[PDB]
Amino acid sequence: WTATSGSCKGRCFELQEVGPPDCRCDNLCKSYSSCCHDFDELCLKTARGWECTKDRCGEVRNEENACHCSEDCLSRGDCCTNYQVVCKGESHWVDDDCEEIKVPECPAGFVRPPLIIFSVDGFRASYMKKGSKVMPNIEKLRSCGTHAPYMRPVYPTKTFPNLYTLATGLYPESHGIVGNSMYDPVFDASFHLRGREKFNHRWWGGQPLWITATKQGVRAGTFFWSVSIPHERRILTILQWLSLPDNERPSVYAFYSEQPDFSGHKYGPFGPEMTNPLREIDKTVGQLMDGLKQLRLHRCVNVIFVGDHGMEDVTCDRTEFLSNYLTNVDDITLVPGTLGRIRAKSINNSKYDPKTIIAALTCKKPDQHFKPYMKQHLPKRLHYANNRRIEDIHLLVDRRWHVARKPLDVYKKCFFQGDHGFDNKVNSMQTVFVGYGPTFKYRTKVPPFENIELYNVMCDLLGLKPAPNNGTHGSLNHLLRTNTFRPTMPDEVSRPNYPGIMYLQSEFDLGCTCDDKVENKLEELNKRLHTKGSTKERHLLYGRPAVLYRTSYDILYHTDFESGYSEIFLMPLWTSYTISKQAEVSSIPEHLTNCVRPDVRVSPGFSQNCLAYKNDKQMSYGFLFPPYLSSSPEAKYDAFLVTNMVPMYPAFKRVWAYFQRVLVKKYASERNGVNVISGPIFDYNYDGLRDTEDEIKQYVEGSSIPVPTHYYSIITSCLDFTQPADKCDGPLSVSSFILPHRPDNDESCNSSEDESKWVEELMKMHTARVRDIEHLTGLDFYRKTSRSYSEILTLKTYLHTYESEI
Ligand SMILES: *[C@@H]1O[C@H](CO)[C@@H](O[C@@H]2O[C@H](CO)[C@@H](O[C@@H]3O[C@H](CO[C@H]4O[C@H](CO)[C@@H](O)[C@H](O[C@H]5O[C@H](CO)[C@@H](O)[C@H](O)[C@@H]5O[C@H]5O[C@H](CO)[C@@H](O)[C@H](O)[C@@H]5O)[C@@H]4O)[C@@H](O)[C@H](O[C@H]4O[C@H](CO)[C@@H](O)[C@H](O)[C@@H]4O[C@H]4O[C@H](CO)[C@@H](O)[C@H](O)[C@@H]4O)[C@@H]3O)[C@H](O)[C@H]2NC(C)=O)[C@H](O)[C@H]1NC(C)=O
Ligand SMILES: O=C(OCc1ccc(OC(F)(F)F)c(F)c1)N1CCc2cc(C(=O)N3CCc4[nH]nnc4C3)nn2CC1
Ligand SMILES: [Ca+2]
Ligand SMILES: [Ca+2]
Ligand SMILES: [Cl-]
Ligand code: NA
Ligand code: NA
Ligand code: NA
Ligand SMILES: [Zn+2]
Repeated sequence: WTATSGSCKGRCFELQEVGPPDCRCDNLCKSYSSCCHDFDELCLKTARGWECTKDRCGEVRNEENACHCSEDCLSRGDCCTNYQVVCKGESHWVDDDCEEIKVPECPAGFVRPPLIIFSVDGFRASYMKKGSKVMPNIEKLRSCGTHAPYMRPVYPTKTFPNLYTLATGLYPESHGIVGNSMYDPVFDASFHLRGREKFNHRWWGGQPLWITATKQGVRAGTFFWSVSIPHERRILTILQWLSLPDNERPSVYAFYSEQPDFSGHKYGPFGPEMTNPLREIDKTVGQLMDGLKQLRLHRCVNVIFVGDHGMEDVTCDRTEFLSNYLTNVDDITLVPGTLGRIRAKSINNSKYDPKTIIAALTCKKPDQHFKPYMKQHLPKRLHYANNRRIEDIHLLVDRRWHVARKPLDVYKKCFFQGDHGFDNKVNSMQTVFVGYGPTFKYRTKVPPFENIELYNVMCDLLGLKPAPNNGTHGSLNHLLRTNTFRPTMPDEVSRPNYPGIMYLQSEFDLGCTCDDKVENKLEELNKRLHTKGSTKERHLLYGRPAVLYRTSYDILYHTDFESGYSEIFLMPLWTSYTISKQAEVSSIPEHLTNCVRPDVRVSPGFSQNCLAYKNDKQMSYGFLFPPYLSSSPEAKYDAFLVTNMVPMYPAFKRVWAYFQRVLVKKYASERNGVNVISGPIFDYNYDGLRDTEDEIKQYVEGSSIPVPTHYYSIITSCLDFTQPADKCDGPLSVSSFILPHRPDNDESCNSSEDESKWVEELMKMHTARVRDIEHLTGLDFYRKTSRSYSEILTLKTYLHTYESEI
């Protein structure tokens, strides 16, 4: 109950929320059905509309008006945004040439440049080019400020997960808003778009920007707007807040538009009905910028124009139905649409089996438009697993499609022509970023980046220390004129050992064999140097990775490759090698097919053994440095060392062998040499972070050889590809992957065919940032380059998406 008989007199859009049953006057009171009786009358005035006219100029103040054209309005902070244009002969902001803003130009008493976040729902990245004719205000922000060709949203590419990611810097799995709809099994409560439960604070994890600001003594406007408050009123409220006394005036503000998303759902992303919504958004931006100019704030405020996600063409007829796959359809609950999430309808049903459900949904129809996954097998780049609100069974739905349980769900629950929620690498889901103000750069284009990075930057803009988050602080320093964040490289925690020859062959009883006993100061002085690290400069181009946790490991040097070998996990944490454009692929000689060789630098007790692999009927092995790429027949013996060996299922060896035999050479040809760092990843609890030894759920049968959940590779070359990878004077180019180490290839419906028809497609799906690999390994790469650290952090956050041009 609310005692709605209080009054909003002088309280309109109050910044502090009053505790019920006292009636409210803040911009959210409508949503809670809690506004005072006179809120509409006093706070949502519409009389005379939103614009000054020639004859309204100089008028006598009439408090009933929506905005004012009287002489006193500027000091009152409540003129219509076009007052000075109409009445004082000013130009609109958009008609003014842009001029570099080298310093904040602010009224006296402003302690810092305010930040205004202008967020647009469903604003697809290609609207910037495609709608540019009808968006002159936005086009001026974009060309005069700092802009990216697009910004990558988080998965799922829905509204709430993305807006909350913008506010927190966290993946949805960490912030807890994992969809627009959710069931939390611990609360036993459901979260929905409509309804009351979503207002409960227990759903919302991490620390959003307005809380970060408040705690650190920076005042914030209220970020959320009830839908029925028109856009013109949102703008005038912000402009009014900016006229408050110094001690009361917020420093950070947000505006939200439900457009163009709202019309996009109805008409598709490029429906002819989409032009009007883009015009209206531009007009709103114009109103803000005119209002700012009037207040002498247009060269003071930093403005961010940002979207939550794009919009794709999707129609009713493009729906897959689980009823065409499952016999047991009524025993499941599906969260439907542009993603699928499945759980048991009843926790009392002991005959529910996720394994049989997954199998029934796997590669069943020729052009099947969704792929089922256990959540821990989803591409690691989605970071979509580590939350109890994410169901074990997930469906990744093809762009342009929906999944639903039964046909009746679609026509008894065509309306829409657009939707979103798909994989966050999909071009149509990409959204926008523009930064304009004294703190952003002038007329600068920056590369695409992820929206998880923005929280840090908004903190930088306000002089705040960011709460712990998933951005990489410093990676967006190149967007900023000043207020950059200058991080230091993390300190290495464990130093390596550098073992020499310490064991005789006969001390090893590993069950391993090799036809290598076939016999000189030319070549023996030479081989000793290689084992002391003489070629290390060629194969370790960016310094050795730093180990950021406590462990015991050895550096092992070889002619063709260098490794950091873990005595704890009994295999390399990383193996580094360079393959020049000129390098040649050779085969594994017949006599060496099953050769595994003891490493006389590493004790038997810290080695793998071949007997375990023989005994384990499910597990085989592969090598991190590929024997195919040995520099000479004698160097090839090094690739068969037991310390270069790692556990691999036969199904996975198909993937790995093709990558090593074919793909590495291909990238070296195309990229003018590559440097490759490969290694294992252990993430049994799917938290995106390196597992400790006591977290490993699987070993090679009868041994302490732990089985990786994933295998990574980081592939680096010169951005200027006229320079060879090992002789690069400037910026680097990277692509990486984190391949799931699976005992079957069920994920690839074409896997019965030649590796050339399905393996590269698998790898592209499992594309990754170096940063993702750092989290998963506790390693820190690119420690020794001639590049600035900020540039390297940008490089580490890069994602190669394999999408065509936006
Ligand atoms: C992306 O960035 C984020 C932010 O940096 C990273 O997430 C952090 O990861 C940390 C390392 O895992 C984690 O640290 C743990 O915190 C525990 C206390 O956490 C509470 O307090 C913080 C601070 O205010 C708060 O943020 C947390 O909020 C979480 O939980 C609530 C309620 O569930 C949610 O509302 C909220 O959304 C958020 O949930 C998310 O995180 C939790 C994990 O905390 C997940 O379970 C959820 O799925 C969701 O993703 C909390 O309110 C602290 O107790 C931990 O310490 C235990 O574990 C360590 C192991 O190192 C051990 O040393 C300790 O002894 C202790 O163990 C004891 O408890 C164990 C479990 O009960 C038990 O097994 C043992 O036997 C012991 O009894 C730990 O320090 C930190 O909380 C999160 N922060 C956030 C915001 O998520 C994230 O890793 C980044 N991702 C990537 C890929 O880089
Ligand atoms: O005013 C608001 O939010 C401001 C804001 C702006 C920016 C924020 O973060 C930032 F500041 F960091 F950017 C930041 F948290 C918060 N909101 C939240 C967004 C929202 C969603 C809906 C909604 O019902 N749908 C969404 C579109 C859609 N598509 N398909 N189905 C749907 C259903 N209504 N609203 C209005 C109230
Ligand atoms: Ca949205
Ligand atoms: Ca882990
Ligand atoms: Cl959802
Ligand atoms: Na031998
Ligand atoms: Na085996
Ligand atoms: Na298959
Ligand atoms: Zn939408």
